[PDB]
Amino acid sequence: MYQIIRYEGGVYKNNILKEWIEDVGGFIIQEHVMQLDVYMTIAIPQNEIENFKEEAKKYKGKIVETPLAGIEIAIVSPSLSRHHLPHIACDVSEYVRKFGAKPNMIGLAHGAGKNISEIREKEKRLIQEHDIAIYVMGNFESCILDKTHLFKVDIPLVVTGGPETLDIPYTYVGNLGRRAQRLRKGEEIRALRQMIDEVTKKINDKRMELSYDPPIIPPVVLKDEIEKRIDEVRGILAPMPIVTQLDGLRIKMDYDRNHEEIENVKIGKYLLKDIAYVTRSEMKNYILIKLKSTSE
Amino acid sequence: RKEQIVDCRAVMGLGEGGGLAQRGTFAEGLRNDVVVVAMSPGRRHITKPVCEITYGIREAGIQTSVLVLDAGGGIPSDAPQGSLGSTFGLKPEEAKQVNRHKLCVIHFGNVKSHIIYKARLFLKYVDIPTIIVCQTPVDMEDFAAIGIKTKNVMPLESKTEGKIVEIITGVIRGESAPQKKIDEIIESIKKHLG
Amino acid sequence: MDYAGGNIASLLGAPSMMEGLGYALRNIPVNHAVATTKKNMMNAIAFSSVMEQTATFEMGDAVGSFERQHLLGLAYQGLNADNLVIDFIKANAKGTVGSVVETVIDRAIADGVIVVDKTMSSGFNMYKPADVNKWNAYAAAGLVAAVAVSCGAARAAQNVASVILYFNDILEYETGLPGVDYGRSMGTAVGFSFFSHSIYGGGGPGIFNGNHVVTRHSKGF
Amino acid sequence: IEIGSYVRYINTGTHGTVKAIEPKNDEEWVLLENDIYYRPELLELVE
Amino acid sequence: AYIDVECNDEAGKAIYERIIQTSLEDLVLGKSIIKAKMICKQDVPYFIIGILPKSKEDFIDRVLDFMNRVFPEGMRIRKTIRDKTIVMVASEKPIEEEWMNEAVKLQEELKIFK
Amino acid sequence: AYTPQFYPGATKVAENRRNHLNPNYELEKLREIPDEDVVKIMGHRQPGEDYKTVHPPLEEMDFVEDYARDLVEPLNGAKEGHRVRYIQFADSMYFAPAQPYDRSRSYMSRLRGVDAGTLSGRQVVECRESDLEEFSKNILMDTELFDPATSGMRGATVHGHSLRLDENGMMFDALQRCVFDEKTGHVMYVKDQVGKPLDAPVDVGEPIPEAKLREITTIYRNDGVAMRADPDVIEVVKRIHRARTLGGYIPTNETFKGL
Amino acid sequence: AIGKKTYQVSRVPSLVGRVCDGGTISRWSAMQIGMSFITAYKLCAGEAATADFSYASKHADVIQMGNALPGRRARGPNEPGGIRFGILSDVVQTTRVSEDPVEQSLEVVATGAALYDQIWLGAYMSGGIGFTQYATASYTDDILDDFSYYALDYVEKKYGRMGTKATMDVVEDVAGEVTLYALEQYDDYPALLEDHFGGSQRAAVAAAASGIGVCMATGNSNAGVNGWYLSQILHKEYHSRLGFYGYDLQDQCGASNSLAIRNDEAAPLELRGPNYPNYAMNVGHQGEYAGIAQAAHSARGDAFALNPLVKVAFADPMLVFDFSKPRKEIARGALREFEAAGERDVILPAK
Amino acid sequence: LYNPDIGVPLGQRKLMPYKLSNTDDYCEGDDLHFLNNAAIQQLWDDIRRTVIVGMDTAHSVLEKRLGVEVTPETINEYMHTINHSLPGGAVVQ
Amino acid sequence: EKRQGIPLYNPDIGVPLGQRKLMPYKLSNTDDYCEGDDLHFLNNAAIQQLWDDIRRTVIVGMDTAHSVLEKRLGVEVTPETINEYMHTINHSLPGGAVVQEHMVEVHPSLAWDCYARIFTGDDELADELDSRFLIDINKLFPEEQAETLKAAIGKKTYQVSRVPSLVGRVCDGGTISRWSAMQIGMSFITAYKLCAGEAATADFSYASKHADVIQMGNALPGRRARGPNEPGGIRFGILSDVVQTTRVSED
Amino acid sequence: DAFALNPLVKVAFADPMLVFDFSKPRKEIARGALREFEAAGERDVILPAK
Ligand code: F43
Ligand code: F43
Ligand SMILES: C[C@H](OP(=O)(O)O)[C@H](NC(=O)/C=C\CCCCSSCCS(=O)(=O)O)C(=O)O
Repeated sequence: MYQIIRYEGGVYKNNILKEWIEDVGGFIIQEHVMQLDVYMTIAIPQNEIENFKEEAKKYKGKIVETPLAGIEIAIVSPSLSRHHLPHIACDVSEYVRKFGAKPNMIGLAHGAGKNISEIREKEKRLIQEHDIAIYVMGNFESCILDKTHLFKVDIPLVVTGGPETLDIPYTYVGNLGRRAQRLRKGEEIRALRQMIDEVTKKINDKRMELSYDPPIIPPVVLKDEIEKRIDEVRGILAPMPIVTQLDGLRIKMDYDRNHEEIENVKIGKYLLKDIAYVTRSEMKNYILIKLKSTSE
Repeated sequence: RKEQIVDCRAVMGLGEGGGLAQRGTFAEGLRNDVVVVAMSPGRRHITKPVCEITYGIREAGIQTSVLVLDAGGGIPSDAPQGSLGSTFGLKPEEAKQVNRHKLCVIHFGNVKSHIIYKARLFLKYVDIPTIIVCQTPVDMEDFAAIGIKTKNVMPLESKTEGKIVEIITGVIRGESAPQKKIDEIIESIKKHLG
Repeated sequence: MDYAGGNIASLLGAPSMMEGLGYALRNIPVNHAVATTKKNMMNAIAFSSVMEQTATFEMGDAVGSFERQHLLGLAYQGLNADNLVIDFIKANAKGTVGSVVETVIDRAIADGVIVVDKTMSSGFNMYKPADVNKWNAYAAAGLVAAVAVSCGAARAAQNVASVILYFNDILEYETGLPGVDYGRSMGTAVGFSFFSHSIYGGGGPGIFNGNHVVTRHSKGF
Repeated sequence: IEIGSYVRYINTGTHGTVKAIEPKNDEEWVLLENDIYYRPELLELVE
Repeated sequence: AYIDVECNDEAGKAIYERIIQTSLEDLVLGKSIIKAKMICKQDVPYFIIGILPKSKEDFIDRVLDFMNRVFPEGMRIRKTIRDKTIVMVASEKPIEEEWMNEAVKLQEELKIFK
Repeated sequence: AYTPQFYPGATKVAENRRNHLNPNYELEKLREIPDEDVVKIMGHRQPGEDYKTVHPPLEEMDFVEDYARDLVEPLNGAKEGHRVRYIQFADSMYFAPAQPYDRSRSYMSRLRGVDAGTLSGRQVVECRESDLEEFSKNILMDTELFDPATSGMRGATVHGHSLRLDENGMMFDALQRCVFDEKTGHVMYVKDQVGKPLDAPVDVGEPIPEAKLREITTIYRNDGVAMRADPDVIEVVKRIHRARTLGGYIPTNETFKGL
Repeated sequence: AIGKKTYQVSRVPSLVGRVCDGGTISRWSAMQIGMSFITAYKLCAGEAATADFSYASKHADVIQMGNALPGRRARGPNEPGGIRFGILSDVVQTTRVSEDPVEQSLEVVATGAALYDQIWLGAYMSGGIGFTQYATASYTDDILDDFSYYALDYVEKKYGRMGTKATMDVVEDVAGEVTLYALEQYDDYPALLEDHFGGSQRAAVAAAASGIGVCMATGNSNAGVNGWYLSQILHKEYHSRLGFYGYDLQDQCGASNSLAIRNDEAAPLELRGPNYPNYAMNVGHQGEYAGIAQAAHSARGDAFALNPLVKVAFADPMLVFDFSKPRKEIARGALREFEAAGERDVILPAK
Repeated sequence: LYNPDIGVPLGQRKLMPYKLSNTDDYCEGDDLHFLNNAAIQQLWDDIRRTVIVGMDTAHSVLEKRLGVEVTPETINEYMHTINHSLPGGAVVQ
Repeated sequence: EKRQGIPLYNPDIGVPLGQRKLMPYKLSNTDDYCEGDDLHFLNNAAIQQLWDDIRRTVIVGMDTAHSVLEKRLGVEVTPETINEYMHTINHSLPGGAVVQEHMVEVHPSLAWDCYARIFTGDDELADELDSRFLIDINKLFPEEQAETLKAAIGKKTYQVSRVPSLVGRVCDGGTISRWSAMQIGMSFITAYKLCAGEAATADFSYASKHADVIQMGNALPGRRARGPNEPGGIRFGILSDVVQTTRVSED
Repeated sequence: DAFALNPLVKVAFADPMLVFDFSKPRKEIARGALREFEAAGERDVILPAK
């Protein structure tokens, strides 16, 4: 019911539009002001889509439909060296960001090589803490075929590689290998769009699976309630202080100093600890929230 | 050899065929050791002189954060006879994000008189030791002439709470940094970090 | 091919160093004309106008249907025909450039030079010239008088470009009538503006001469 | 190096006279005419 | 600079050709090098890059930086031979003598390139 | 005599342009900035100290006898002999009350001995310092020709005339000479027109509301008043263009019969 | 147009024009033509007929891209100040590969901008930064493309491509309508206004569209520049701003000089160039003047504008720069994938 | 609350890449400068180095002053010669 | 590869070359030999750079500019201000734009040969100036030659602008004076914070870039039509002063 | 004599920062003949390497 889109307008009279969003029950997930234009990721009710479009065209704003602005993606580069980091991996990450998703760069400790490659259990569980994982692999068929054990997680998976067609038992998008240039050619943009299409399809299937048995509370309004109650959320220096996952949240505080405050949050008439799995995150000792469904 | 995880930014880059970073954005490298400060998301600063230093630090085994300044171009307003062209400045949130790191690497430009006041304003709010990476040879004494703390040339009246720990010269904006400059940066970071 | 480091000089430059063919007589700068006339206003105006219009005769510009307009321009701008320049200056001793424009329009209406063309819906009765060349001469005399009034108020010679430019602009959008030299005076005023008011500029208004690419566009106006 | 001596900076060549020596943080520092501390290893004695 | 890649992977050939071109452009090395030939053996992981320079130690450092840029991540055990033609073999395993013989073969075939 | 019309048109924009051009129209004042505050924002001289001179007074200097030159009364700053200073303004395209060519035309129609210059994002008037300060306070700053949000007294770095307004409705400033004080709702100049900081910030007043800005602006806009709603101005522009063309072709009465 | 005549196109190396100036080229071609004539026909190595060959190849039968500019301009031939607008229109080869007249005019606009504003005004008579954003405003986004396509649509809806004879009324109607549309689009879209932040850029784009529309209505180049000048003075009353002070010199004297018959003022726009006295100072006019000159003949579907020999010579596939698609070539050069001539790497040590 | 050390961001649009009209290529503004663009330099180079000479008076001089007949075989031989001589090859001397 | 079959160089046609011995060429007072083709100016980069360095040189005096700054503009001119101006012009001359990141600039490695230098016959100004961009007459010339040159120059200050070579490659020789004048004016209005919209700035522009400009060559008229800084305009004495053998030799 | 026609030209071309040093013109023409002269004006950073 809460469609999440991106608004690109100006800072002039933007506070009035924010007041309109607050009046109609919308929530501003992300705000960023560059110089005079503001990018606003807003979740509004589905019955106010046309009213918000009329409001945005009143202020000469732009509505961008972002299909991935409710999830977080782990991008698993083999390392953070010059071979994979400064191009392709940021191109994949920024293309993922262009459709609203919040990415995380996962640089494996021993992800390089053909037969000396290995994946740690800590890195594995950090990958499973996300909603979907994208692997940025190389440009040789035998190298990736002898590297299947890296893609061993019970998470939706999209593998990007140099060869056009690969015979791995996973979803594969070709023509995206190891490069040293910014992805700007037509084939590269087409392959990036293909990878976006596959991750969109997997996210839609997982959304339908979650919609078979809905949770007690949606993650967006749970994030809104946490920002309303917890007053230390405005002091977080992280990029996204609360990351809206597909069926939960990732609050970027210390787990040891804040889990008793997070669990004892009354939403509606329920306590959070009885309705969510507040657990320690592998990412910088953060707080990870996993929502229960209405069955329990 | 250990895992390296970066908290990526939440904002998309500059259009389709442009830069990947965005102005006024911070990307946390989890464990906070070295932060690399870029003046702008433009081609003069992003991926040609900054992400190269970033991958050199990440290849050395040190976790790296990249912060793009919201207003990194120009000279500060406390420059003599005011500012011109554009006003350089630092946000309190940007200073707080820098101050949680063990060391800072900042990339400056060409004119000697611009770099000294830019570093003075930057170190008025940053209290960790920083390394200045520029192109023209600036001596590590002209910063002390305007009251900047410095490892070798201290001022009598220090107007900054942060110390310039190394000056590295020969890195041009918008150009590929050679391996020798990266090696000098890595050696300085290793000698002044642990 | 010039006399650069020598000690021999003439009022005219080398004929191979002209902006265009027949441009030899537009080589005397403003300062030479002012110093020759011993800083006298009307005599310097007469000198500059005589040289400029004789040059337009030399260029072949004042040939056929343009000869009457150039003769009228010379007579009314440089030689004070019918005391127009002195009358406008006397009428605008305390005035501004807009008051000079008003007095010029009043004089041209009273002399029958311009008549009402038509009245629009929002008032603003349009004006058309009953004598086109005489209207150009009246506007040129008023241009000289406006420059004299503004630069005698300021007692500074830096105002010439703005006075010519906005005299022509105010006159055009006040009457619907063409300015002096049908916009060439305004274009040359824009040239004077960018030549004497910027780091892209060079020198002051005293070195203005018609044999320069900046100032060649107006044919002696 | 003492007060009244003539010293120069090797990196740039700034001429000045020594004002005082003020140790701090168990380290030697030299104060010059321009009220700027210097390091003795970066200073040399000229005549 | 003449660039060719010897590999049995159709996409990998073009991608590594673009990689070599980008690494030559980034270090401004495209005019100081006559030929750049890379042999890609990926079934047994070992890669050979041969450089034929035009006609100091800074140039050799730039060429070594170029090899570091082009060579893949896991191929960390490297050994180079320089007799006015710079050829380096990179592998994740210790370098075998057959790979060095192929390196000398590439060096000799690059020596007579004209 | 001749009753001077000033500008064609029936719209509010043409009426505002006529009002600006009219020297007998009293511009409505909207703020009180003191003379020393205007001097401080101008940044040319310290308030309270004497004006610097470029030449002796006109009585002291001896000139040649010129009947035509002596007919014109000089300015007071020219009589005493003062340096020629400037005041520069930037005007936003988003309904600023004054616009650069309108500013130049009104200055040259209303003020004596001024030097007006018009750029796309800049407008400067030069005069003797005392007279320049007088009409800067009386006309340029306190009246409806100035809005502290959509206009600004700025030299040096000028940019933002074509950019969108900020969150407070002010024009973009790269040097930030004037800031918004939300506690009083007023715009305060923290720097002078060239960029050095002021020791005491000076209140230039509060931003004009947008509804008044629609009525008092002199620019044509699609979201405001367009020239398609003012066909009289377009007809006058086309007549001026045709008259220029016919005069440049052959300047005779018979060729102007097709006007 | 050519007739039963034979012509030779001599393309000297780019290194020659880089070490030396533009006046070197005709002399280089002349000596090599004379040398090849005396050794291919087994003539004497120096006689009176050799002087006849030299005189022919130096003047009698030579065709220069640009005239020499002696005196104040102090420049030699084959300099961008001597290239007329019709010559540069014939240099661009979009006419023979496309039937869209707006596209043919706009590629000439892009080529004229990149030549006149970026090189001849950017460095030849200025320095440093030059005029990049002044010239790229005419060929970066489709703002000028949208304006010119609106001009073509408005002309074809009420006049046709050659449905009217060049009179004053059609110039006023077309130029005023296109100027009003372009300024309304600037008002309606803040992205368009922030892209063309300088007023000179906006004025040049709107006036270029108006002149192109008048040319697509009448087929007359001088009516096209007349529409350009009307658009400039209507922009000045719309926005109460035109450009930097110094921009509108030629725009003020333009209407008078567009259809003039006086010696210093009259010239057809195909025969006009950067050495035209009004046009010899200011950025934002010349490249769009070349496009208006092209659009005069694109409405007629002409094979060439001023010189057929230049069109055939620049239709050569062996040229390094592809003149059929100048904007695509500029894009290729901006992305470091254009192979340029005139380099000297075989005579230089390895760095 | 007014802090003069915050700074003013400037040129957000000018950091975004420039499209090219009727193409699909996005480029930086710094790469559109004529000094940084090899294609604009080659565009001026190709115009500068082009000279068109009519070879009809030369054929008349060959035919009626020297008595040398001009055939397409001789024209082909001349073209072969001038494609060697125009770059700077030696034909006599 | 490139020409797709079009013949370029055909040694078989034309003169049969090499009928006599093609001798090598020594170079006088040097112990090295080369072929005659290496001495061709198109094949010799040193001759091309010899002309490039002369073409890209403009000498401008800064004494009327300093006098206008001190008196008419009311701005003090100190050696520190001259050092600041020299830093500004050294950044701005190749392609630079001072504190304007939005401005399009030339790639710095594309103009590595560009320098802005200063020299003066005033000795105390010379030792008070930075030696980074100073042409020191005393240490580059013998004592009698330095005294003679300081006496001939006087107590005046001059700046040498070395426009980058690529500017002379793309454009002509008359480009150099306009490039140097434009960058000198921009650096003067940037380093000294002056208004660029008043008539005093026009007078200062004349004093700074049109008052004491020394060009390498003059423009040529007629059928030899060329701009300044072309080798036909270089006088024999100017070229004699270009060569510096009196500095290092007494023969 | 220290100079011939212009003292300012003599001092200006004594600059050590010139790529072509005019102290020994015969020696550098030898260096350009042996392909060991590093000239300026090369567009190597804006051109493809292939
Ligand atoms: C910064 C200056 C100072 C000056 O003397 N000229 C400048 C700067 C100068 C320098 C910039 C380099 C530098 O270091 O200064 C150069 C390159 C001069 C030249 N050689 O052509 C230039 N401008 Ni200007 N200049 C431009 C422009 C503009 C627009 C900017 C409009 C706005 O409101 O932002 C306005 C003119 C106008 O008002 O119409 C403008 C003004 C100004 N321009 C005023 C403004 C401040 C002043 O009052 O002193 N430029 C533009 O409109 C775009 C093209 C651009 C030119 C370079 C390019 O084409 O790439 C550049 C052209
Ligand atoms: C065809 C000409 C007519 C003309 O205008 N130039 C020629 C040829 C021309 C061509 C040579 C083309 C080629 O390589 O085949 C060029 C290079 C001019 C040019 N840019 O095309 C040239 N001579 Ni000439 N030319 C030269 C010379 C000379 C001396 C040769 C002396 C002798 O042994 O007889 C004689 C003059 C004489 O009458 O004495 C001479 C003549 C001639 N020279 C006579 C007849 C040649 C013949 O052998 O049939 N050159 C020389 O004296 C040396 C320098 C040499 C120049 C090239 C260089 O510097 O390397 C060359 C310069
Ligand atoms: C190039 C032209 O000469 P030409 O057209 O005959 O070659 C040359 N023009 C100039 O020198 C003059 C002014 C050019 C500067 C305009 C740059 S526009 S950016 C700032 C302009 S402004 O803000 O002050 O209005 C001349 O010498 O007349």
